[PDB]
Amino acid sequence: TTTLAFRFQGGIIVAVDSRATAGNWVASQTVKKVIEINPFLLGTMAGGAADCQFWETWLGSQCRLHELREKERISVAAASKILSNLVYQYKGAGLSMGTMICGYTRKEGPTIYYVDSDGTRLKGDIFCVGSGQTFAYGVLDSNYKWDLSVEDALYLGKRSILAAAHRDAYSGGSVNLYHVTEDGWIYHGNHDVGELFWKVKEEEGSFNNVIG
Amino acid sequence: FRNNYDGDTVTFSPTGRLFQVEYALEAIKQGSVTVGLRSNTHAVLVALKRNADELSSYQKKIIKCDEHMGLSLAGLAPDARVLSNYLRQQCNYSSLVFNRKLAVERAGHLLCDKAQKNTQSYGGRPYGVGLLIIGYDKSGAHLLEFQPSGNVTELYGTAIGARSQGAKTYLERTLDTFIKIDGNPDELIKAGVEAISQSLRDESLTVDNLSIAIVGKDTPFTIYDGEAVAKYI
Amino acid sequence: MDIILGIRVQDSVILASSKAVTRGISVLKDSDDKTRQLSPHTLMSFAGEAGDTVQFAEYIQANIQLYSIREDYELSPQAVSSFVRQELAKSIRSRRPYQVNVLIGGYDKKKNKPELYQIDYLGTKVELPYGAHGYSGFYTFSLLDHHYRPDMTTEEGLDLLKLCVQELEKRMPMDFKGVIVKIVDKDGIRQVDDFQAQ
Amino acid sequence: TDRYSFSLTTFSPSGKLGQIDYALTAVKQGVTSLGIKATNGVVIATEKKSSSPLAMSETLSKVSLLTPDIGAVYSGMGPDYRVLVDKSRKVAHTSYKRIYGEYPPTKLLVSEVAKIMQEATQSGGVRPFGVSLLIAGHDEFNGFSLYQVDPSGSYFPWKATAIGKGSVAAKTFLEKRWNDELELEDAIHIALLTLKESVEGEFNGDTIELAIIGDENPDLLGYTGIPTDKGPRFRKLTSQEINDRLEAL
Amino acid sequence: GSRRYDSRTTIFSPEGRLYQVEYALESISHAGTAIGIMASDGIVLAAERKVTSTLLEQDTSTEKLYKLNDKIAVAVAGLTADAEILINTARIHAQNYLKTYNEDIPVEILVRRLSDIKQGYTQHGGLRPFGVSFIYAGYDDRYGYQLYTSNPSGNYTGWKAISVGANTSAAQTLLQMDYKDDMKVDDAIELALKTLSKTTDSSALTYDRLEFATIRKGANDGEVYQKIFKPQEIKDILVKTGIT
Amino acid sequence: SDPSSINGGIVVAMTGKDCVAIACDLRLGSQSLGVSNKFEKIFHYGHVFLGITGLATDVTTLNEMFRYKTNLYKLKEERAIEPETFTQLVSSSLYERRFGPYFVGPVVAGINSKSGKPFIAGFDLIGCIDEAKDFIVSGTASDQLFGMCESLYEPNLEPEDLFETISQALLNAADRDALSGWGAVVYIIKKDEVVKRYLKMRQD
Amino acid sequence: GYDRALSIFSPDGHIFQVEYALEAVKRGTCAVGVKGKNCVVLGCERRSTLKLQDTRITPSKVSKIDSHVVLSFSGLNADSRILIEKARVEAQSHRLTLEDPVTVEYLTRYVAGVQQRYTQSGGVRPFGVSTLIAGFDPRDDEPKLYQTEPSGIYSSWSAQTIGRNSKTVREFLEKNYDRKEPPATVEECVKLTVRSLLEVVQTGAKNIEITVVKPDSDIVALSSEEINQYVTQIEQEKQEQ
Amino acid sequence: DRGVSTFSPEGRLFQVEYSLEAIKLGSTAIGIATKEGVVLGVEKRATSPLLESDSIEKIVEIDRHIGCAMSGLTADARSMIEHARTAAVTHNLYYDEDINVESLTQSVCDLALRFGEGASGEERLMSRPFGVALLIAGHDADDGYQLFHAEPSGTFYRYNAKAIGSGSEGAQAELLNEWHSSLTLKEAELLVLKILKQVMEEKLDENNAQLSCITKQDGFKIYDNEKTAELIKELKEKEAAE
Ligand SMILES: *[C@@](C)(CO)[C@](*)(O)[C@H](CC(C)C)NC(=O)[C@H](CCC(=O)N(C)C)NC(=O)[C@@H](NC(=O)CCCCC)C(C)C
Repeated sequence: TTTLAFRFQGGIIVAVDSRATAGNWVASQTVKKVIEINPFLLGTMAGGAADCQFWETWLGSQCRLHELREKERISVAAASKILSNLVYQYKGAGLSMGTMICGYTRKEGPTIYYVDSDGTRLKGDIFCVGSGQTFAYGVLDSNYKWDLSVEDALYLGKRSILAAAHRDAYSGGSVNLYHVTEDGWIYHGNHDVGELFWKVKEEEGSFNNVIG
Repeated sequence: FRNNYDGDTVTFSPTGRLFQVEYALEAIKQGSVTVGLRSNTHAVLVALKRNADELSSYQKKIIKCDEHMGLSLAGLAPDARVLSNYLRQQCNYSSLVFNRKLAVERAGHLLCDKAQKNTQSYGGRPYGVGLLIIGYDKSGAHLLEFQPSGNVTELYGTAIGARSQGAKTYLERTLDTFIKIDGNPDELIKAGVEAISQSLRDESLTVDNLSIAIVGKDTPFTIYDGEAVAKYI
Repeated sequence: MDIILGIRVQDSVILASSKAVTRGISVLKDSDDKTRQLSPHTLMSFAGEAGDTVQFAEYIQANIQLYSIREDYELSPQAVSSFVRQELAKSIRSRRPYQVNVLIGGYDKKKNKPELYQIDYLGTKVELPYGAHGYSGFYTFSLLDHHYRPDMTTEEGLDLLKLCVQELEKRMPMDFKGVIVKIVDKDGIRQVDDFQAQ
Repeated sequence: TDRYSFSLTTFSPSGKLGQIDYALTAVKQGVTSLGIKATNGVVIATEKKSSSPLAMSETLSKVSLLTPDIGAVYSGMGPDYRVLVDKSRKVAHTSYKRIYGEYPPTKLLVSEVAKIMQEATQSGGVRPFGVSLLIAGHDEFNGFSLYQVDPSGSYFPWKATAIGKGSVAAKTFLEKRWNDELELEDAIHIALLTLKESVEGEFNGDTIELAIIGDENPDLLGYTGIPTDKGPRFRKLTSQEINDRLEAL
Repeated sequence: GSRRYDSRTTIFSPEGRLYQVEYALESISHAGTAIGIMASDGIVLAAERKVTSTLLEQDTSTEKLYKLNDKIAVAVAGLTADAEILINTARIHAQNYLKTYNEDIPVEILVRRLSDIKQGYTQHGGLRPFGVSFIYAGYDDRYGYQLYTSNPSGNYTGWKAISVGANTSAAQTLLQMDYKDDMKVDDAIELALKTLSKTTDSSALTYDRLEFATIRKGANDGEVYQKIFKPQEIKDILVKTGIT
Repeated sequence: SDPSSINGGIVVAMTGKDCVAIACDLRLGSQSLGVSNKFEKIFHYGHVFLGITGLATDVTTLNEMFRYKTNLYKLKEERAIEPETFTQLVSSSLYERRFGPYFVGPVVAGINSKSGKPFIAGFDLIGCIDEAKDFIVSGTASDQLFGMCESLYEPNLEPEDLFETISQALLNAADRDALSGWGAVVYIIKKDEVVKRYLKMRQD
Repeated sequence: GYDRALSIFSPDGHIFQVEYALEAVKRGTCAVGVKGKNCVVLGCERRSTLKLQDTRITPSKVSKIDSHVVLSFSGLNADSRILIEKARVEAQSHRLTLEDPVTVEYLTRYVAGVQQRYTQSGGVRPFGVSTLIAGFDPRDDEPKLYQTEPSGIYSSWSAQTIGRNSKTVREFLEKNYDRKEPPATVEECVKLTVRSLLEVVQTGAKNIEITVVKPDSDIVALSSEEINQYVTQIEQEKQEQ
Repeated sequence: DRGVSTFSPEGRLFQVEYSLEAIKLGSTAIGIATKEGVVLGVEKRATSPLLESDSIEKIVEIDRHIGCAMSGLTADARSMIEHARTAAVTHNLYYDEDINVESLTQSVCDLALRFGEGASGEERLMSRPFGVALLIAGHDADDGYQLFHAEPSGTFYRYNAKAIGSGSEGAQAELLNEWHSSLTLKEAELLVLKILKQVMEEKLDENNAQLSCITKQDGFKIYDNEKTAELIKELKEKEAAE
């Protein structure tokens, strides 16, 4: 996996790859690594496929229950902690998951939480998670400004995954994009690396290390 | 007299009666009438459904237990839900562990034994429902009668519920006829319709009022409601 | 590990905490507050295992807060530190034991004196003028042995801390991304925001 | 299964605890027993009321040893006493000797027995014990002591007292005769005389049970070697030892 | 089953009163009187045993006064059997507290916990309540000298002077008439004796019928001291006030 | 790895003519790192003095525990715990955790208030009572102490004399141990009074 | 062990044990609560029966559940300590799993839930307690006042009173409290509270205790001196007429 | 005394029957099912004018497609609702689909007879039945718009229209004559308002009565006070017309 989410002038950008592996065997190139908890809440997935998929779907359920109970949508701090606390109960059983929970509430504004199976929960503006996190960090850090336009911010997110998809052997397939605003999340497409790489290389001039 | 010996099922009357069990039997007599009847090929259930208003639905009286066995109820509906569920597990267990279709005779012995444990222990009330269980196991067609005392009886045909004595005299009269209805499901269902109307008094049985179930040799346990029973009116 | 330092002077306790959170080959955050406020005049810092660290701190926080509500009273630093020690002493011999080294910085309002408490994941409690957990101690304990006087002002205490921090940045192999510094005194808990380029 | 998880002793409108009041009535119906405390010893005594001329009075001990330095006697229901003695012995080990390697002081073993009886007052589905006990003992730090333990669980220290049938007339007899300068031989003399008012029938060492808490008995220990072990202070008198003081009485 | 024999000890009356709590309180109003008076420089506890005998031992006896703690003590009114069960948890509880916070338990926290144990037998379990009323007399660095009372209901209150047991109505009015705030300990000693002497159902108020205690902070040691009066001491103080 | 060897520290007890003496060093470390020069290892409950070496969290616990247990004892018995009796409470308490022990080496010292007899005792981590007339040793430099005492000790020493002997035993033993020292304290016990002295030793 | 059904239905349709639990409340001292524009005020009465008390240490009738939310009660004092405690524990749990103090509605709903649970669990009796729960939601400056009762029923009130003679004080509030214009001042809102208790309790210097909760955890109990001044003014209002 | 789950000589359960009498003391609740949606209405019934009426929650959301109206001892309903939501959300977790109204109802009714005193069968810890009845309304793919009445007896009937509470028998003979198979949603809303107005003690307004419905499109909504006020205004205009 490679996944990232960052916070800027106009909300949150969320980008993930779509590859699953069993050792060196590419198991899948079309995995959805983003769970849509509700119109305002997103979760990302990295590490054990089942562990992520299962518990983050369980998270979705726990949030709906909060809505019915409290007549109000769950805060990002709280939702992250339902998962963070579950994961800590299992600390030592060998769960494997690095997650990000991104969303908007009136109380908090734009908010990103990092949660891993070590039971670590952190609030921050920029996070990259997974096998190819460092490759994403390189491109992301070096081009980040708070005052990016929505169009430019979306692109940088897309580009940061592509960088990692290329170098990391355990990343690739396709990029999935999201944008989180006051009005909730907006899906911004599924971009196949097979066609994106050659589009980006041509239009940008980058990836000069590659023949073609 | 009776005042002091009906507080719980743990107590015997001086005559030797268990009043709590006997009051549970009364709940069956208040229930809506249902009838069973078999031949060698098929076993049949016919039940009259009871509504609250003309705005309410007619509450269902027949339950599937497995692909060869099911039952009809008269009395407390929740207690039928508990008891039918049990037989569903006991049918399920026989299948998974022994690859076996649990025979209807042992079905009854399990219901008899479960009901009995409620009649001897403090706190536990008896069950308040009677059951007419029809099956087709490895020994032909069967029909059973269940009383919440524990007494289970293998019969050719019988009725339980309100005014059910009328239907029971009918089946008693036309034994030699319905038992020989082999190979023709229709003329056994039509024999069970003519049984239940012997227990009618006030209302004429309608299209959302009647409920019919059949199991047998070449037919599995199925439920008939609505315009699907219209032919038997 | 993470850097966790504390120093008691004349009228206050000072706590300094590493800002970095590092997992594997990446620094995930450079602005982490490794502290919890237990009561208006008691502060606890924490370093250790990835998960146990915050979960223990927030658990101790709930208990002291529940105590304050129930009694409408604030426990002395000595009393809070004892409570913590026992929780860790309970932990060590259990199935999966808390792995957290803590410092308790408190001002006893009754006694009008600052107090500092070092307690490791074993529940080894000791009261100290200056204290450090993990590898950090190997550098600071000798620096403070030399430069420390018990009659120092909060101002003199901060200079003495910067000198500890400069030594760690110079010699320790880790980039811990500086420290968040807090003062515990008679007026409560305040944060020295401008420690970056002080 | 035990459906009695509720109290069987409860409060009546007047403030009486019915079951305890009644248990105490059973204690008045039981055979007289007494206890007297001298400066250098304690004596407990009772009457062996025989169920049949065929029964052997030796096989039934109304006076019992709890620890080498502590003895017990009663008035009331015998079976309840017996099981209490079993529990009193056990509790002296589990709650004391297995902790401190020495025997519990008189006041503390009483306290433990009292508690066992109190629980019979409050636990689900039990009647109180139908006995009053007299416990006589010695410990290094308290000297000699005598206690009374009621079915309620209450306990009082005594210079002297009696319980059971003629307890009223016996307490009056003791008030006349007791002083703070008594020797243990005298206390036995009074005990025999006080018990004579209760007994109608045969009065000898065959129908009277008597034991003391006196000096350490080295020859009753069973072994020599340890200088800090000097033998039990509890001694039950034999049929013959009783008759010796009755010949000049 | 057992349903037949269940008294149902934890139910309400049509009035909204707890039958068993009430009947237990009625039991206490028959037991020996206990008095607690708190002064500026210490607290007094005194009690009267019901009538007894000459034969009874007075030296070893301490039946209505108990030490819960280094700084907390109690006077008992009711069943001693019930009282000791509670006194033993109270002692354990304080120690637990000390083991945890390395500080002696504040007097109210101790009182509250016992009163919560009592409240328990009032609401669940189908058992009878403890036929016991307590006066508590203790000291802590927060409120200083404290005097509390708790009864079978689980209710507790704070007092400047209080009585439990027999004739409390008569004893409360007499205290309410002679108590003042700027009282010295030795003035409060006299009051407690006089009060008992006026509510006594016996002919005379003698030493062998009395128990006495003080939780006075030493006017030289400068720290808290407990003192359970031994027979001889009570004998002496009784001649002072003028009761011989 | 060895819990008895993480924190360090030593304790020694010694009897004389109508007197006992108990002594410890002040060191609390973690391996090589000297952390506290104040950590005392002697405690008393009434007139009964206990010293504990080993893993310091266990030292701290067992203190609190024996205070809890002696407090309750004194309230029930209405008298102070005696050295002989206390020794027994320490044994049964340790053996209660037979298969998950406290990593400690307790030492008991005091004078029977009734008989006036001087008394010392030693324990292993599971409560085996080692009673001696002369001296008891404990901690990471027990070997050095065993040799020191066995040589320096003579019976029937006077209070002043005993102080010199026990201090010189502890000091020279602590200076051959990397995990003991950093200060030191010596309790001198008489039937009536108890005298506590801090010693001047190497600080390395 | 002991599971006997104590709260059960009766031939006509009542749970007698809950009705009797209400009767315990009716015997308890009077408690009142009224909300202003920018505060909630809580009033309680103190008995005169025994007057040699120690108010320093005797539990006060108004208790803090959190720094922002208070609870007063009418009924059995001993029972109240159980309810208060559970509520305080849940306040801490809530801050810990949600990272936010409790809303007054939520906390109320949880005290209400406990109470209900004791009316259909075996071996237990209902709580002889009705509560008034008051305060401000986090970062919210809108005042909240809630009432609970032995049956577990809860609801919000502009003004409410419970305990003995609550009929007398409720009648007073029903004609004196205007929903259109609530008490605008903190001072104005305290006056309306004292006036209502002065219907029931006889000239109470010691007899009335007032606690004022304001937005953002600003809770402050009033001394005997301050309350005394209100009563001194209130009784002078009548004589002018 | 006598066993809690004990049969009468007539053949009924004493505790259940008495519970049914507790429900007749409760506030009125009305449900009407149409092919455009199901409508739920309740009487608030505030005991004092100081009571803040919109804090009377007698209509609750169970899931986006299932709503609930109660009558009787209402505090008894908290845990029945909690169970219901957890059943609904739990079904969605295992099956990635919406729970059927029919099966959701059946789940709630399964709780209803779990009372007793340590009885035979399966661990039933509850000292008495619920003193509340429920109207459960909703929509599923298979059976469309449904209205269920859930008694504490454990049984549940499906209704085209149903009234529960104090004025239920009078309201039921009314709904008998008024309901037809071709009713529109607006006609049903006004029909609920009309019957509540008839059986109430107070004059019905947007404060002491509350409306809700469940449609396939917008799911389950509780009407705000300003909306219902305008339907009350519309009703009065129509009754005056004829
Ligand atoms: C990156 C592809 C790097 O591994 C992502 O983290 C990705 C996450 C998404 C959500 C699938 N993870 C995987 O594809 C994982 C990696 C397993 C792992 O953590 N490692 C040890 C490397 N692959 C799987 O989850 C695969 N399942 C298993 O390995 C479990 C089977 C073992 C039980 C006997 C499947 C996706 C094939």
